[PDB]
Amino acid sequence: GEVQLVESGGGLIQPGGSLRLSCAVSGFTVSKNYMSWVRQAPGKGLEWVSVVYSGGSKTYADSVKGRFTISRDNSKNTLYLQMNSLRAEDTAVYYCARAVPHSPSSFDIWGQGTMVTVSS
Amino acid sequence: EVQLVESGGGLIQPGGSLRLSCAVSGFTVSKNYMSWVRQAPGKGLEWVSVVYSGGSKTYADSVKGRFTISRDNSKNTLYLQMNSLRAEDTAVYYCARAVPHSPSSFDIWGQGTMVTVSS
Amino acid sequence: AMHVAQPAVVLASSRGIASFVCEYTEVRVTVLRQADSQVTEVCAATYMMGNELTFLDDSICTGTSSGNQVNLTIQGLRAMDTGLYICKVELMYPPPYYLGIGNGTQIYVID
Amino acid sequence: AMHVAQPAVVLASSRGIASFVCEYASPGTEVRVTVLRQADSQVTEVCAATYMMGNELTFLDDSICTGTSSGNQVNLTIQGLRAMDTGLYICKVELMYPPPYYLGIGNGTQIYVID
Repeated sequence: GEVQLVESGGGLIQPGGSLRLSCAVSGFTVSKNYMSWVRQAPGKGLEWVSVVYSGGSKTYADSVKGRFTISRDNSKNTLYLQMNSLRAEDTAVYYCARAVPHSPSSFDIWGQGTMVTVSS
Repeated sequence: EVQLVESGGGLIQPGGSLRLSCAVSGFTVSKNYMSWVRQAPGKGLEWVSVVYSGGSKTYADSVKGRFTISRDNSKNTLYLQMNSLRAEDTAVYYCARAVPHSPSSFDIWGQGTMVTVSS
Repeated sequence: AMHVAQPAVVLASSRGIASFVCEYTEVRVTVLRQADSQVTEVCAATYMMGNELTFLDDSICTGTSSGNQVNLTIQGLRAMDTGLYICKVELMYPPPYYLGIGNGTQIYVID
Repeated sequence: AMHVAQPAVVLASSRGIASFVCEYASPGTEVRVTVLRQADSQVTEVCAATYMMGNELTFLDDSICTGTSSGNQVNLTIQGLRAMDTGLYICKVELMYPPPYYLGIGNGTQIYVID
């Protein structure tokens, strides 16, 4: 079975602005799986921004806590990332994935990503 | 201290042709993998072509027969020949030492260059 | 670390079905097959205790969980699938993170 | 579903050189092998290499890892290791092209560095 993680909703935004990344899923039920938002800032490594687990409990990196909100819509089988109070530190490539920060899995699937450029 | 410098982007008539260039300093382009990725306004990234370390090349279905990825060893540069351009090809085009399968801490992205298709 | 208990021996049925229980919060359970030094993630399931556990692929393994254990079932086994099947349970969230690797259920498949 | 083999335990001394093999079943191909270190919180990407079968390894990493490819295995060498670098080193194997894409995660090699 082919699994598809299609991301959307990024782009360019001025500091303090908001954005809502989406991750359209086919191949597994989102509301019954774990997913994570990961990002890579220019000239930096992979940073795990947010995690949702199969029950609905959520974690956030302390560098985005209070501004970023991870969400999942059971009707659209989509994972969302609401990003508020955006700063130049949030300029990165953003990926969704059926994966978890603790340890990798042979069943880890990653989205194709989306560019977020916070600049003015 | 790896750098990816892009050029060759601008405005072009539909049905026309461009060549994007990715000037690489830091790694050998001939022995690495690289991708051309574009983001049309209001959408996520789209991986339009990949070249793997051994020269093997893939293209997205929306782009097959129209684009050609290539690498020049003597100039350590990555090219994207674009042809028969349509409105849907309007996007910011990035070169990256990355692969569409999974990201990596060693992924390196160019600053991006804008290609506009206006009739 | 954490203790994980699974039976040492299991014989697959005529239909190629084998059952075993892994004895151990958001939890990921992975079944590893150990042939030589090689590891194969045969199947994986994630769940929070009290839910019907969801498999990352539903074509090989089925199961349920009751408090402190996983009741795993593997189908479609042939003689070549005979080997050691390791049960990995991860207590992911809430923290702290625990990694428990079972001793391994030797599954025999005759004919 | 693919398999990945790597030894359970390897020792390195004060010279800080550790060597282990990551073995995988190739049913085909272009390969990426990444070495991950299990840090308490997350995994750390120690190094990454890519190559086509029969070719030498291209290391994205800046000289931390060296190695060679010998059919369906890679012979890796890590250098600069000290006692506090002791830990579980996991190699992720990606068979990228031709499709299908394959992902394998090994059990990890425990590297004990002595003095």
